[PDB]
Amino acid sequence: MEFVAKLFKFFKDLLGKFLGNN
Repeated sequence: MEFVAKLFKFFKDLLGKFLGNN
């Protein structure tokens, strides 16, 4: 499920670009 993991990681990183990574 590496493809699905990469999808979630991409959107988490996008969220972090506006809201931080905490």
